[PDB]
Amino acid sequence: KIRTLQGRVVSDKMEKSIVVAIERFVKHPIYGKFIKRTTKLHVHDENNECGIGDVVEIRECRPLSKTKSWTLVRVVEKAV
Amino acid sequence: KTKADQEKMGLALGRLAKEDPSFRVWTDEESNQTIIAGMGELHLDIIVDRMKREFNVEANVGKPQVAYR
Amino acid sequence: ATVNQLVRKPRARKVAKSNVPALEACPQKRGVCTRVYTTTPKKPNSALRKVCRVRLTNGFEVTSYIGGEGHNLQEHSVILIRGGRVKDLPGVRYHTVRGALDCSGVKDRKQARSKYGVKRPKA
Amino acid sequence: SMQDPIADMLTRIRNGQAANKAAVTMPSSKLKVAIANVLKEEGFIEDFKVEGDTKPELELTLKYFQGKAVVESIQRVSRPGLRIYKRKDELPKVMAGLGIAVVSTSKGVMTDRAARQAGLGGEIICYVA
Amino acid sequence: ELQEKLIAVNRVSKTVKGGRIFSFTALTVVGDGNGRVGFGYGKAREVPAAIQKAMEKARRNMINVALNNGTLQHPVKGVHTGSRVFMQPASEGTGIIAGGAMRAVLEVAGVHNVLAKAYGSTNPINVVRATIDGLENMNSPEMVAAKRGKSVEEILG
Amino acid sequence: MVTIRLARHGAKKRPFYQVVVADSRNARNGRFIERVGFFNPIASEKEEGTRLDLDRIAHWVGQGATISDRVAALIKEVNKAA
Amino acid sequence: ARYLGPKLKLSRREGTDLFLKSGVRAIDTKCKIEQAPGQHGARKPRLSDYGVQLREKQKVRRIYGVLERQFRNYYKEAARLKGNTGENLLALLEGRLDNVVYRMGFGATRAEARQLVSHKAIMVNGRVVNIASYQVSPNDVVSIREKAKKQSRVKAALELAEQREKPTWLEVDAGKMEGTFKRKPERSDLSADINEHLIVELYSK
RNA sequence: CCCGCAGAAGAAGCACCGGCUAACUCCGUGCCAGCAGCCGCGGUAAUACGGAGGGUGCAAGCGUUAAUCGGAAUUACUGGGCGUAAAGCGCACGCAGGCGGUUUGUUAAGUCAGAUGUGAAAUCCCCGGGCUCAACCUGGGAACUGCAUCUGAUACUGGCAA
RNA sequence: UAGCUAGUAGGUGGGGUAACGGCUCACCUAGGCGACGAUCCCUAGCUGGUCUGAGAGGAUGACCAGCCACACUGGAACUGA
Repeated sequence: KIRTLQGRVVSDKMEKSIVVAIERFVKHPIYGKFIKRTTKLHVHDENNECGIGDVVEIRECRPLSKTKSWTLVRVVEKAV
Repeated sequence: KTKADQEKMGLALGRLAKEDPSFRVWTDEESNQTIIAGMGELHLDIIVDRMKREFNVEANVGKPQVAYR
Repeated sequence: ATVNQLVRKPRARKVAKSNVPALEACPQKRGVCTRVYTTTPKKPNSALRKVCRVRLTNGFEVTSYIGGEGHNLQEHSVILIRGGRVKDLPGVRYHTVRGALDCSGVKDRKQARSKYGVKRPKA
Repeated sequence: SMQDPIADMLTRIRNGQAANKAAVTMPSSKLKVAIANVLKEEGFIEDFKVEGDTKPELELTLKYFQGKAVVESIQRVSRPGLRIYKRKDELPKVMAGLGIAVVSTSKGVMTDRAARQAGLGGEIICYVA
Repeated sequence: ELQEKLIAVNRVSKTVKGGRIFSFTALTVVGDGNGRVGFGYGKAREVPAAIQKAMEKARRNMINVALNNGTLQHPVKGVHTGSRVFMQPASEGTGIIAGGAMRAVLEVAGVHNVLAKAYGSTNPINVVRATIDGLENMNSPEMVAAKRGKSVEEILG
Repeated sequence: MVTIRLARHGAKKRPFYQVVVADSRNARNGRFIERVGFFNPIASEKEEGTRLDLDRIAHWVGQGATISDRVAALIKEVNKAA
Repeated sequence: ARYLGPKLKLSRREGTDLFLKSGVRAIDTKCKIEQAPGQHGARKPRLSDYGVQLREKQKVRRIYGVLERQFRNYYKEAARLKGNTGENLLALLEGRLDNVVYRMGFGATRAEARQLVSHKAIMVNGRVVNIASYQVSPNDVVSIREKAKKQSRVKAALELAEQREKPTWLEVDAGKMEGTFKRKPERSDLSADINEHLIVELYSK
């Protein structure tokens, strides 16, 4: 297939853009305990679709903005 | 003027030791100072001035030392 | 312990300080050597040890010990300084290396002359 | 309040061997009866009963060979604060190939040697030494 | 042939109403070299009499440890009152890599292999206790087969 | 202009070379694309003095490489029939 | 940097003879042996464990005059290879040229032997070699230069060494000095008074 | 690199020697002169001070200082402690966060197995080759324990649903 | 060293760009980063690796090689692949 992430929608107080958060359960280098290492990405999407709290397939693309360089594929798990 | 220039005093006059045949250097057997030969007053008037404006050692000329047994 | 506390605040490396701040990892240092005098060591053993109060190259005025015996030191002498605790003397952390500059060699000492800088006798 | 139920299990056996109890009991679960199954084939218990319908009570019939108990010392490595996973080639040999090691691969839980002979590794759970 | 070996001898005191009287403690370790080792610790007022009294106590206190073929049988711990010796059975380590009071007890024990390291306090009395009780509990492959598994080869590997 | 040249290794008076494919602008012993074979000029009497990777040198020809002087001469010294 | 001193004084510091001054007087007797290394060597010390490791390290050193910097290299080399480091240390040390010169009997003492080797009079395997620390590789041969042959040092070495035990893993021509060296030096084929675990214990730290 | 000429001829020091640590006596000196990495020696019989003699270590170097890791499990991930030795906040409630009883189903994130690409060369390590040896140059291999992608396994941990 | 930022966070359109983009302006939206340590101060070129260590780590980044930055200090552009 192609490189695509899972993420979670965080900051949608703006237009045609979203800051997603993707969780990384990495292993600590020296202490061996798994830490919930967060990662936040300015991700471009199409016209204002979703809200907060929904897992969102997102793939790498052109640098559409200064920071936004990823594209939202689809919205999964709509909730309250 | 100080003892911090004494290493340059032996060096810059040692730099002048290579140049002139009739110009010797001695070190005081009685008072731990440098004795300088020459030709006359004017010959050693300019050599102090040769050492100052080239090698920064403001040399001060005085009468050496007597033995006095 | 309690590993996630070591995640939140890791192991502090216990860095030590070197006992000789003559200069920041340096073997020998050149000094001007003001005020040569004699002091008295502490209680378990008594004498009159010889001490110079030297201002180093990078400022940093400190003291140093004068090894051997019979030094021709004075009010101003460009000398060289190597570190070393002189334990019986409180607050003296350096040794003047004899064999260097204006602090000359020891008057004849045939044994252990690599320290005190005495040359080998001629033969 | 009872974070790790597996650490309770091995300590119940550990104190059971120290206090010389004939049989040590505890509540059952899925993983509980699986770890006791590995010790059953290895011969650290005699057998077990898993009696119960709502609060299933796993009882473990202990084992002795002399005045010294069978289980010399039994540890715990995959505790819930420092979860540890190892690969196939990096499986441990407890007491240098003498004792066993409970390790959970994806095809069930088994010993360290049975897992290494299977070619895959997983979560090293405890050290039965 | 039974390899008596003195370890450490040091003086002590009592301080009675007169002066203080000194005595001499003796630490020796004996072992024939085939898995039967034992230590002794006796004190008197004279050093040849001291190690003599410790030799009788070391001879009557031998311990069978069974030492599989020049090396130890598995890694052991031996902690005893501050002493914290660890031993890793180096397969043909070719030399007894251990310091004072670990080599000496293992030289006459019967091993030529295994390296050792004494953590914690290295007081000669408590560390010799620490190596011996560690060798007291080192189980044999025939021992664990008699109390577990029962198939000697598969329990070996 | 990727070339196939020589890079000098070894000590003083006892040289050694490994013929390497590199970008011609770069230094002699520096950044190279790929080592393909080696050459010894003081190759004392053992048969191994050169083991040239002939097929990639033939492959780099199609990619537009410029085979240097002695590198071409070593191919003429170690022929294409042996 | 060789040894260059009074010779048997090391043997009286080691008690026994390490065959360092064999020569014509093949009896040691004029040595005042084993209890006089100095003005106060007429007594005995308690001789600590560090000392008995060092004195044993000194004996294996002094038979072949190997300096410590050169000696430590062998320990780095022996532990590098396979087998036992106790066995490898002496095995690579037996391959020294003057060691095979002595074992073949071309030299009666190692100082007499190395004087032949350092003055390049030995054509081992087809090439004259003047460096005594040359490893005499297994399954080889060693010849002597004919144009410097038999100047009364070789014949006396031929006489005395044929009275001394006749070594094993090699063959001496004995007519015109054509030494052949065949196999690996075994631990059982040794002087055997030396120990080995005294050395490799000292070199761990 | 080789071949011949003359001749042992032209070439050995530096540190230490109370315990640690291999190696001792005599004389001078008297808490002085000084030694010293640590503990500590010297108050008139000093193996520790300086000078000889003797002896040990290392070697064209040998010590001194500086420097880093080791030893130091005296920052303890592997691998430490907290009643009296340094250290339980005076006690309590509680958000973030850490961890989390039991059962089934589901996902495969973590996890594990296999494959692929790459992990530049050198360096380091092993079996070899060439300078007389060696340092050194050098052949192939191993290694670079990683990382990313792809296809699977579903115990355990996590997410979701009951 | 607790808040920080104001072309600053994103849209639209013109222009710019070898090519992408606040890159650069116009107008709009009122957002973006932050306890997994933002902003600020001090120190430092990074890496393959070197040294030590049983290993894990600790210290370090000279010589050789890859990369980056600077060329008396500071700023700008030309030419040209």
